[PDB]
Amino acid sequence: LRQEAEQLKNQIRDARKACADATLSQITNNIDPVGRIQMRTRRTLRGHLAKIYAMHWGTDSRLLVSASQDGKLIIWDSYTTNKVHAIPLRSSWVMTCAYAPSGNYVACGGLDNICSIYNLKTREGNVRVSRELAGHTGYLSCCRFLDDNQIVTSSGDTTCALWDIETGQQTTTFTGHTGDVMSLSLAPDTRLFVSGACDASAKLWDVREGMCRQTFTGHESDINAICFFPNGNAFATGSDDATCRLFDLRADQELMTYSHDNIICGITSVSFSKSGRLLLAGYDDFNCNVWDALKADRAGVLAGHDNRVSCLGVTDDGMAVATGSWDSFLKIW
Amino acid sequence: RKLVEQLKMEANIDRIKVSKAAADLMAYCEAHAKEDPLLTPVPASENPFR
Amino acid sequence: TLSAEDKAAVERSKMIDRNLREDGEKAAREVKLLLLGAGESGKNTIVKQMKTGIVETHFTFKDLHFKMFDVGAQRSERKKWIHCFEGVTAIIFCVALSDYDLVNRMHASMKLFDSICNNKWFTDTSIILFLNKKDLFEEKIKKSPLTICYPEYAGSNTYEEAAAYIQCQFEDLNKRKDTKEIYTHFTCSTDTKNVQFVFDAVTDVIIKNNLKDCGLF
Amino acid sequence: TEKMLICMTLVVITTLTTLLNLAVIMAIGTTKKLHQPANYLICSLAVTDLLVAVLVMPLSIIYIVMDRWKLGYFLCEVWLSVDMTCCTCSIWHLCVIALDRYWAITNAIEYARKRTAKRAALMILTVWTISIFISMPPLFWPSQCTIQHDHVIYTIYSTLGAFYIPLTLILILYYRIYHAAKSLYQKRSTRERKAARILGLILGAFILSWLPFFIKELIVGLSIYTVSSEVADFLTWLGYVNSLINPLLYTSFNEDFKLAFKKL
Ligand SMILES: CC(C)CCC[C@@H](C)[C@H]1CC[C@H]2[C@@H]3CC=C4C[C@@H](O)CC[C@]4(C)[C@H]3CC[C@]12C
Ligand SMILES: CC(C)CCC[C@@H](C)[C@H]1CC[C@H]2[C@@H]3CC=C4C[C@@H](O)CC[C@]4(C)[C@H]3CC[C@]12C
Ligand SMILES: CC(C)CCC[C@@H](C)[C@H]1CC[C@H]2[C@@H]3CC=C4C[C@@H](O)CC[C@]4(C)[C@H]3CC[C@]12C
Ligand SMILES: CC(C)CCC[C@@H](C)[C@H]1CC[C@H]2[C@@H]3CC=C4C[C@@H](O)CC[C@]4(C)[C@H]3CC[C@]12C
Ligand SMILES: CC(C)CCC[C@@H](C)[C@H]1CC[C@H]2[C@@H]3CC=C4C[C@@H](O)CC[C@]4(C)[C@H]3CC[C@]12C
Ligand SMILES: CN1CCN2c3ccccc3Cc3ccccc3[C@H]2C1
Repeated sequence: LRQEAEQLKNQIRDARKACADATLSQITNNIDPVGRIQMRTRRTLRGHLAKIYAMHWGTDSRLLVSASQDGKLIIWDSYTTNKVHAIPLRSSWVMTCAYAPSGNYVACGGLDNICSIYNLKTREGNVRVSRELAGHTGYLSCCRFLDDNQIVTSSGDTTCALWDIETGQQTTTFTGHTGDVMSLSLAPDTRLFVSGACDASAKLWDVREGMCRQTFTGHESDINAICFFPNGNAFATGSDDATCRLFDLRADQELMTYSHDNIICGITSVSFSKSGRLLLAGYDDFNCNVWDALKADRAGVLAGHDNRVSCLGVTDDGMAVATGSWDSFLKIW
Repeated sequence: RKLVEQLKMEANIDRIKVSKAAADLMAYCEAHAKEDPLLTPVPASENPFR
Repeated sequence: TLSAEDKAAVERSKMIDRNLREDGEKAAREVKLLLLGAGESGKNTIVKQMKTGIVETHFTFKDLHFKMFDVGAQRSERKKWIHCFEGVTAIIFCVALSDYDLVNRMHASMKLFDSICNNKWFTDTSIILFLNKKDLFEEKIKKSPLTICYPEYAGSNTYEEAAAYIQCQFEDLNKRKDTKEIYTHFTCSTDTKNVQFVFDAVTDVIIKNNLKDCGLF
Repeated sequence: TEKMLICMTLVVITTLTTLLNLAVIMAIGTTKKLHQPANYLICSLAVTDLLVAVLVMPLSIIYIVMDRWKLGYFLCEVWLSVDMTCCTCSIWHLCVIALDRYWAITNAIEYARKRTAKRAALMILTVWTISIFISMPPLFWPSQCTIQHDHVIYTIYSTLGAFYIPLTLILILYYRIYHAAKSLYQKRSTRERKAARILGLILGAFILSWLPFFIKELIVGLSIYTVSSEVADFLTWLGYVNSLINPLLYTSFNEDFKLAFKKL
């Protein structure tokens, strides 16, 4: 009944407190800090005429995809700034995009409730809408790929989905979130994935079998971004309460909080470095902050965006960090 | 309804010490710090971005 | 320097840049209207008159291309996608007059209007207000007085004075009177002058923006 | 005593003018939001002001300070011709900005299609064409550089073409903009006050800076009266300081320009 839920929640909190023998900050106290981190805008990708809401790097760490209110995705070659592709969108309201791990496909989604998949390597050359995935009843916040055949998707329906592009229909529906899911993060082995929602909670789900493995709370506002640690055993969540947090899958509770008195603005994007030592959180104070993931000390500041830093990404090889903002420019550091 | 069984399944998971998890996190970070271009600035000769 | 493949890549990038510039120039002349209302405000009738998820209605009037975005099917949180419409030319709000005594979508409409026109994204965005179903209101007021929704109302139970009071209260819900203006119109069950009023409000907003570029506003 | 103060005030004026023009040019070029045809016209006006501040004012200062003028009987003609061209091109930019604003507020719907970079480039090209056509005629015909009012027919042609015609055009095009703004205001106090004050600041500056010089030119060129060198120099530099005033009028009243200045 409704009375036993509180008792079991108290039991879980007591178990978590018992497991909290020490703290991450007090263990990484003696390790040498990285110090000031300096980054310069190596590239400035121009060509968008409206606010940019999402991006995704390619597996080869060279090509990337960017989505803006222009109603057109752009596949950029980050090394030489050349626009490889410009895919017009049927619906101009897009707030998520994803670049397939094999590079063949590119997905996007927004207020049309559809994560449309375009085929980039078609025979005729010109990109075409390979699949239109419908079935969500809310604005589409993030749909990330798994392979050329499967995809996971998060919408404002407070539910996530696992679509088979070839068939075109959901194969698993993840329910349990109270608010709108606004973030996804696939595990490096692609076995589990975490989703942060507007109910100030991030749920770790199992892809293959479906049920919610774990739930992590601690935020005081809506969660706008989330990302696994490169090890795959931890993840960082950015919320509207101006604080990032690092939760651990095995420890089943948060380990460190990244916040400051100067920052009072929500986080729009969170990403990790290749080694996981740096945590790059894009703030809607028109900039980004690089935190020491083991110290919570602000190791650097990335400034140069006139408007809110909507999307942030770190390459697979960790060579560069690309930030896309509402001033319609991408910047590669 | 389904919430009680879902939360029971959540509560019946295995647990680990926070110290061990933090130690593993530090071990991974210090093992892969050498392969992190962002942490240690790579020379511009090997940097594909100029 | 650049090889044949590199030169072809640069040529493709330049052609794509040309296409993007042409598309942006084409789309910068379009007037963006964000249609909002209550559950039974009557926005569907208005859309039918002039012409899944968000519904885009494209129409043309006097060489102006209007795109109207209806987000009535979005039952999610409003603050998580409202900023997407930060750059819309105008917000077409619809209020059903006849729903003033129905148990209380009139109060819900007032609250949602207050939340919309005072939103931080729409500080400088004008609202075109429509008071739909006034023909049914004129006959509903006779049997049911307006005092049910607004106890403070004073005067005769005349549809003209009641409509004036409702309008005045909607412009009283505004707190940015020095920046934005609310254009109020009654549908009157015809489309010609309805689209004419929308066009007039849009032209007024455009002239205001042109005067503000020079600082004269 | 007087000479040092005069030199200091002239040099600070001619350096403030060039810094202001450079600031306007850099603000327009750097900011991606400020890439509009009207901002292109303002940038052209700024570069014309820069030209008249770095090619005309320095030569005027050495004439004023070092009593006489010693740079040859050839470079005097070049300086006078470039001075005509620059100080007429500034006025004609002030006129075409008025044309652009009149078309933008009056025919707002139609002029949006026509507001292309090609239109602004054509406007600036015809401004420079007019400026050249009011500077070249006197070429087909020391120790001092005295203006030669030798041919009366050119005196009326130069003074009407450069100032009085743009004067009437600016007056008409801003009176019409004032009525256009009034029609908007009346159909729905402080807004009318601001609209009157900004137009007054734009018009009265252009009057008080240039009109005395051209009225004395009209007097002298018709052999009516005679004016001393000091008064002529004072009115000449009163005309020059419009190069200083113009960026203040045409950038400080725009929100985008103020934001770009704050960013810089
Ligand atoms: C000092 C030397 C270099 C002379 C400077 C004067 C001329 C050449 C300068 C002054 C203002 C400049 C313009 C300022 C802004 C822009 C818009 C930009 O999108 C392309 C370049 C362009 C169009 C510049 C071209 C060069 C320009 C016209
Ligand atoms: C004769 C010279 C010295 C006059 C002063 C420079 C003129 C030619 C320059 C200054 C600012 C310039 C314009 C600024 C911006 C643009 C928009 C761009 O998309 C095409 C070029 C264009 C239209 C420029 C070329 C012409 C322009 C008006
Ligand atoms: C191409 C331009 C920018 C070069 C510099 C121009 C200006 C700053 C220079 C050129 C010649 C200079 C003048 C040369 C000689 C004198 C006489 C001296 O008793 C006082 C200073 C004064 C009056 C100088 C003032 C500054 C001056 C006017
Ligand atoms: C060299 C001198 C003497 C003459 C130069 C030509 C003058 C008279 C011409 C050149 C361009 C002309 C303008 C071109 C377009 C317009 C717009 C419209 O409102 C009609 C008048 C007006 C404003 C014209 C007025 C006269 C004008 C300014
Ligand atoms: C700075 C503003 C007013 C623009 C005018 C600048 C020049 C032309 C002005 C500024 C200072 C002025 C001088 C100030 C004082 C005197 C002394 C007086 O017995 C004769 C005129 C004379 C010598 C003035 C001549 C004109 C002058 C040199
Ligand atoms: C102050 N300086 C600029 C203003 N002026 C103008 C401008 C337009 C038409 C005629 C004249 C009068 C003249 C005649 C001979 C040389 C130089 C001019 C210049 C002198």
